[PDB]
Amino acid sequence: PNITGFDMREFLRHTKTPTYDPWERHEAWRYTGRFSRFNRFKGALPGFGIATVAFTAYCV
Amino acid sequence: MSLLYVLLIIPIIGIFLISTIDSFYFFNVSYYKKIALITTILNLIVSLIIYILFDFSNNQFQFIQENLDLSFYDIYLGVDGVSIYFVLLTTIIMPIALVSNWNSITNNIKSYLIIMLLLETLLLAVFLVLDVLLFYIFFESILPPLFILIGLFGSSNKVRASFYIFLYTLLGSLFLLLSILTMSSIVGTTYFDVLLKSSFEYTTQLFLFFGIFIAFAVKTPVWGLNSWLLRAHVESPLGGSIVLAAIVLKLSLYGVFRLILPILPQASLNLTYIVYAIGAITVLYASFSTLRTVDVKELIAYSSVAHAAIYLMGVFSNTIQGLEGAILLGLAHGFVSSGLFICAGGILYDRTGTRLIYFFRGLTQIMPLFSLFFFILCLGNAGTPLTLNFVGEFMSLYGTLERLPIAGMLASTSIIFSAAYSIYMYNRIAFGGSVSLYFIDCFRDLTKREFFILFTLVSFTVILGIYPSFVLDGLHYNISSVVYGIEPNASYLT
Amino acid sequence: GLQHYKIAMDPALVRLGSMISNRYKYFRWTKRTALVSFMYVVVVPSTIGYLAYKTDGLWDLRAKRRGDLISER
Amino acid sequence: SRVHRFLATGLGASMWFWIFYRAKKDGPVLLGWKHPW
Amino acid sequence: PKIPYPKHVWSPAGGWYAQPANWKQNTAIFGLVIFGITAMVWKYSAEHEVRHKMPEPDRFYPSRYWVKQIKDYERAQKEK
Amino acid sequence: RRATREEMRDAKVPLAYRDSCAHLLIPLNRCRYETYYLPWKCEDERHSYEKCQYLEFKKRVQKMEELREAKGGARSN
Amino acid sequence: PTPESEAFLAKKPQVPPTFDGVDYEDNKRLKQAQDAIIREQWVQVMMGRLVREELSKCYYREGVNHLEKCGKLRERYLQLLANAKVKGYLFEQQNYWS
Amino acid sequence: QYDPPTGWLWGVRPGEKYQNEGWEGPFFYGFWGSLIVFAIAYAYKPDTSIQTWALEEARRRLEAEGILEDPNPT
Repeated sequence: PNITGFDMREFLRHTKTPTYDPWERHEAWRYTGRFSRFNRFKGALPGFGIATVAFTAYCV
Repeated sequence: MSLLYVLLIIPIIGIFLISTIDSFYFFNVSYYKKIALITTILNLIVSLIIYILFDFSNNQFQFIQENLDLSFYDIYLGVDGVSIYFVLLTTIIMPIALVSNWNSITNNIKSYLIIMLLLETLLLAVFLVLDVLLFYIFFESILPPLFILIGLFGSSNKVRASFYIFLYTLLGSLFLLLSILTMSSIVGTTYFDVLLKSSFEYTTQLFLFFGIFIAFAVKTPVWGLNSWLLRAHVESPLGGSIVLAAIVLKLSLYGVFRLILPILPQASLNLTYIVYAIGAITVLYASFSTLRTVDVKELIAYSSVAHAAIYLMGVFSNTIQGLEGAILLGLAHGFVSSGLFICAGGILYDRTGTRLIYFFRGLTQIMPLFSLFFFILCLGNAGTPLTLNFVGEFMSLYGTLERLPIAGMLASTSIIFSAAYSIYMYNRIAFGGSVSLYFIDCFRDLTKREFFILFTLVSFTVILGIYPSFVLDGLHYNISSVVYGIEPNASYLT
Repeated sequence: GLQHYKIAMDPALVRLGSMISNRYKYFRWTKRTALVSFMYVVVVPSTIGYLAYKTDGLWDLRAKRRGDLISER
Repeated sequence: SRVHRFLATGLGASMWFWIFYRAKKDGPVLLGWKHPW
Repeated sequence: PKIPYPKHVWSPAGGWYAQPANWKQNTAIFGLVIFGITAMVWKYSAEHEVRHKMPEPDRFYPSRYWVKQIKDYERAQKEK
Repeated sequence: RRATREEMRDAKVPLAYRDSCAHLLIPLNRCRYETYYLPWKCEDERHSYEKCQYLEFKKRVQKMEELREAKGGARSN
Repeated sequence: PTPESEAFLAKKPQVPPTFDGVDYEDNKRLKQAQDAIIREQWVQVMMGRLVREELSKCYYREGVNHLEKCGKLRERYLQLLANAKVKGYLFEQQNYWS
Repeated sequence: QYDPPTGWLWGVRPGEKYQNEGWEGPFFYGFWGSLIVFAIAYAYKPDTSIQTWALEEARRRLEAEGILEDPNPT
């Protein structure tokens, strides 16, 4: 079956971030300080931080 | 002297003047066109004066002239509500038809101008005579001038086109003639006043219906009998193609108001399902084919077959709304159809020499004014509101529906299908790319002459579509005389 | 008559148009064709006409209140 | 142009501050605790 | 950039990047024309706007200052 | 007291609300007129009308406690 | 009532709207009978248009309570809608009843 | 930036001007001129429609009923 050695399960098994690739030095810019997991969600709810302080002040 | 005879004799003076100036003074061919143009405008002036003296609520024919010189055949002219708007439309269209062909006719200009002036007198006599034998005499008198006009000034297939129109019209008419003759034998005359108070036997009405309907079905034209129109509307010069689609087609619609509704009441009522079958079949078949037509002229010509079916069904509605909308539709159609033939046969054809839609694309990039008018003209052909086409379409469809629902339903698919081919043709010519790459030579936009005859035509279809009361007002009282029926509590009052 | 603009006349497109123009001369009465001609000239008009005959005068909406019927036949 | 940042935060701050304010008063009613009367 | 286009094509909507040198002077002229007939439309409306209810005197209702079918009512009610 | 139709057709209340409690609907619809329907102005008497909505609703849900058992817990809808 | 103007004197039918006792050989009489039939039908229909106009005025005047305050015109229009219709003179001119 | 409006109306280049063909005088002063003159004259043409005649009678017929309170009580 599949004279060409392509197996979907091993295609799926190779679906991750590779340990070594010939291309990190050009692709690494995407996973950086500007686009870190933290800095990207730093402002996912823009005004939420300020409103919480203001709401607490109104309650008191 | 009657103003109605003034209508008939003015174009004959133009024929006399055009043929005689050469003797009076190498006259420039520009003078004959100025004589021919001035003649048609003087005729429009008399028609506008007749319409301003016209009475919208009189049952007696108006502008008649005493004769007291009874011969075997005499010409009696009269005008009532139904016939006046057909008279005005011939007078409005004829100057535009001449200006449309101002530069395109290059040889035989006397011949071209003399035939058009003769056709104006003959076409106007049809709506003006007061006799059914007189009606036929002028309905069939246009055949020789139309035969010669197509062969002298037509395109490559002109000989076949000129043979098709004469033979179909001659054949269908000979069936109408046999019916008109049978009536004259029974009543002793065909003068309208005498013949209108005749009540034929029903079996006679049936055989009178056929023959008359055979004739009008060939001249409507209905699908399956329409091969002559596609050959003759396309091969005809633009001016004659305008007259054939704006005035000639409307003689059979007006002929129902004189030859079928007032004297064949029972037959029309009983045979309505045949007419509505042919009409609904015509709407469907005439619409699918004009989707596939690749000649731009043949496509505009054959959409007329689709609109002619709609007001043919509205003229058999036995409904005051359907009958009036049928006249409005036939009146509006003669405006939009005239403009579309100018756009295709006059503007595209004169610039490219070809009628194939394959070679045209994206003309909006080069011709902004052409796309402006050609879009309003396609909206009118599609029956969009603020256009008299919509009002005629809408009213004759209500009458068709109220008479036979299922036939009116099938006829009411032209809202979809007429828009289907009017915008498909528009988006292939004006839109659908940058500019056709078969144009190795950039075009010029609309000239002043091209702009004015189009602007006039879209003006009539729009003002009359915003205020259709201009036509509907003088049409109400006289069409009341062509309905057949009574109410259970509004009849035989004492 | 008067000369027109220069058009890149496609030989294939002008022979398609000539074929379409001349197509009527080559039609024949074959097995499929008579079925097509019979279907659209006879059967479809006959069906449409027959249903018009069987529904003529059947319905009227004019001023039907609650308590009347659309049907009159 | 720092003016764009201020409007972004202001709209987000105005939005969220509204939900808490609209939850302080109307919140108990739609939770089945307190009928309006 | 800017799309090249023919300079020989006349459009009523202007063309490709059409801004006249007198745009302001003509915009002023057209704006007066628009205002002029809009006032005419306003005059015609105020005379033929028909109502079946009369607004309360204490209520905000700017229609009261031009429309005739209630302008006369206010002065008619001012008679007792 | 219940509002008779004579002063209740004149009040121009909607048809679907032409019932017993609509005596409190007439004053509620006047605040809406007078206060431009603002949802913070006559919350007081709006609550009163909404309260009488609840009581009549409760009398219309208890009436099947004998009707549902009459049908043996069947589908009354 | 509103007096008839000179417009409603020239076109006022001078003969009852009947085809009874009319000699079709008298062209003027037949036409006058035809005219009178048409004018009567048109008046009944225009009676519908006028009544339709107060029912329109009542509807926007009453609003909620139009279903109980504008019913007088609803029958008046419905009666005219079911009876008035321009049907012509041609059926009566060719058939006689009773 | 914006470009000045350009183009040749009627195809007349800026160097030249439009040349009359012979249809302009008859079309504008004759056909269009007559249609305008006809329009103003139509504004004075007396009303002859069957409605305005029938509205007058129908007004009286409804006046002799509960509808359309007539100006005079006779």
